[PDB]
Amino acid sequence: VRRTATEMQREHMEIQQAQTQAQLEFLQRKFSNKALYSWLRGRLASIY
Amino acid sequence: GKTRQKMLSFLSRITQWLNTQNITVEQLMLLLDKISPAAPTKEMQVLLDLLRNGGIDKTNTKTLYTTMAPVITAAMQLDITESGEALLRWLDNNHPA
Amino acid sequence: FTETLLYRKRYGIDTETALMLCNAGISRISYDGQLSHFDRLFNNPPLNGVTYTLGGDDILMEPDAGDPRREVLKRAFRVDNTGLWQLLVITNRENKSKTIENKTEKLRGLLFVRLLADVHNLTVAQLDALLQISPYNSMNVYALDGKTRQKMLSFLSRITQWLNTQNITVEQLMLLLDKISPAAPTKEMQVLL
Amino acid sequence: LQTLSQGAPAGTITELYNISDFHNLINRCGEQAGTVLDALQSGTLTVKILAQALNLSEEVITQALTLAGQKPELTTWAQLAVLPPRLDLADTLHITPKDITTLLTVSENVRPFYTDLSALAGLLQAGLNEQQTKQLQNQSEPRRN
Amino acid sequence: GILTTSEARKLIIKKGQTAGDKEKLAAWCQALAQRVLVIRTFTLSNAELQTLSQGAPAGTITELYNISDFHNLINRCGEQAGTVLDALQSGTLTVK
Amino acid sequence: NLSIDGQPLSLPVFAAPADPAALLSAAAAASGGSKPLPSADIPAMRFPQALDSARSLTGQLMQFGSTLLGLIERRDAEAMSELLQNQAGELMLSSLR
Amino acid sequence: YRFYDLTAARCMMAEKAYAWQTNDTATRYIKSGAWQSNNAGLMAGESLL
Repeated sequence: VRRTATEMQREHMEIQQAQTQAQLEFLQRKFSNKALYSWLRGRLASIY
Repeated sequence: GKTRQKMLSFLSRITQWLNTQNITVEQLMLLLDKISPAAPTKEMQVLLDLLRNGGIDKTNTKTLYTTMAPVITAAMQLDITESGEALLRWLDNNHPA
Repeated sequence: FTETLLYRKRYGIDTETALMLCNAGISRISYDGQLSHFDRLFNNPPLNGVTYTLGGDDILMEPDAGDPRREVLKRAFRVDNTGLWQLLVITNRENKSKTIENKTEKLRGLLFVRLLADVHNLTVAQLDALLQISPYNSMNVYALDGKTRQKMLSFLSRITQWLNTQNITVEQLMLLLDKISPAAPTKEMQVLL
Repeated sequence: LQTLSQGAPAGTITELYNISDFHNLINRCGEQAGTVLDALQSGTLTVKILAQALNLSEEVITQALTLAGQKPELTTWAQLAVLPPRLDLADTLHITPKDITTLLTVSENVRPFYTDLSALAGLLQAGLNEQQTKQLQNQSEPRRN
Repeated sequence: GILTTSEARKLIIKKGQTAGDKEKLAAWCQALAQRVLVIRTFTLSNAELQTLSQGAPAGTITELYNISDFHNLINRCGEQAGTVLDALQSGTLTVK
Repeated sequence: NLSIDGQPLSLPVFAAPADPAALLSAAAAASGGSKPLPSADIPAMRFPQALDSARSLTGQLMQFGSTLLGLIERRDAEAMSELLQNQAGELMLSSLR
Repeated sequence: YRFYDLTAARCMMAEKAYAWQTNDTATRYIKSGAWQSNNAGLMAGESLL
């Protein structure tokens, strides 16, 4: 019983891994990411 | 007997150096690749359109760097505009042919 | 025989279930001194003390009807009142009859259709939806030769393993593949327009 | 709220029962409840779209509609409050909602016929497990002996 | 039977929308929502979408197999998938 | 190679398990060409007034751009706030299980 | 998006008024690249002004 509880702990850990990858993927695909503000920052620094 | 000796010493040194610097062999390959160019990308055409437009980059040196610097440091995702200013200097002082 | 070994190798089944997947009839005859597959399927125990014989002429599958032979079928194929009609739909979608006959081959066909869902870890509504996406829309279990059944089982195993790897269920795939058949637009539609 | 805003009676207990049943049904609808209440505010709520929302079969909701018969004309929310007790009772007994008017007519009869009594007995035994029907045989055979 | 978006623009600017050809536009939006669901059920990016936007067949199972295999390959590409789909949109994708 | 109880005298055939695979998703920079300039025509206002008339609308578009970046940023925060709650619910199911 | 097309033609009217009142049609000031589809046209009015 304790081994089939720790296998469920492993499955819980794998679904936390999948959720962390979904969060990273959301921060990369989104529009207001690092790249948008990077281009806007450099472009406004030039204009300024 | 001698150049094999030196070769094994070279491989041991580079392997221990890559383990201490926490970087793999493939990243070192990308550090040392000869370019052998091809057609530019669409992001390249964005970059060339953005430098081509905007203010004309000044013909005086040390002003060329500080005018070209913010778009280059945007295009490389570097931290500071002065870091991207000195990057053009470091590729200008020395670079492969 | 080699399909029986393969269908036992994957899915980890008993060999008689693999034979029932391999288009074999239900045996009335007791094998190695136990309850036969017909009797352990239907008469273990006999429902209300009624030994389910194959008397004939009277089984009706449409749910709003009263018949005592329907209940041993619902117990035997482990399915509810709508699902038994759904099995009769999956057996032949070109045959639109409501009744069946009480022969031993009709029970074999229904048992085959039930094991198609029970083996692949589907419910029978999921199998009904999953054979509409299939090239096996029009199928007959009583013209089912050895080759197209083989290919059908390979199709169902492939789509089931694909849905387990892609982390998406059967109902989401249904919504991916639904023909529209439109109706009146919503109020959010009128906002959009 | 806006479904209930156009004339839901509230002010006694047997009306809060109906409001709670309606709230239970719309929570079972879930993410697709918006088009259900949009169809109910219009005159276009059918059994097909509501079976699509509840993720139940169309041949189940049209059976629970026959109980307290309003059967094809789902135009008001008060006919939707009838559904969750019928669906819960057809869940806890693994039977269809058509399979329960026989329960209410035989199990409330004072002289039930033997054929209706057996046609309900095998009916309730059909939905059992294999372990459960073995336990039921172990309970039933000493009584008949 | 689903409208071209130019035909949808021609329909959506009319004098009066009839009893007909307004559930046609509703079926168009239902097909749009079905393709949105195709996009979200594989979690495909912008670049994978715009590669598939110029004529990826979807509408039967053996085409969703191909879309899932393409999504698997571009996930294996990973961070460098942008130049892969940029080369594929051009005529310069090589094996190297 | 068994003993008298049928127990194996050999050590069992070991098998070290596979390492868990690192997840990796496609990441692409957004691509987009610039928009060409609209055509020209001489106005009715002289330059000190037409310049002010253009400056008004360019300041208004600055206001629109700031408002639009605020709305994009705020939508993009709310979508993550809803994503975290969907993940917390489907993680709470596993914890209860 | 449809306001950028409004204000860019105003910038062009300003440039044509400048080119008419001082006869300098060779020079140009309102140049391209004000819209950038990577930014969805964000910070166009900054460059125009």
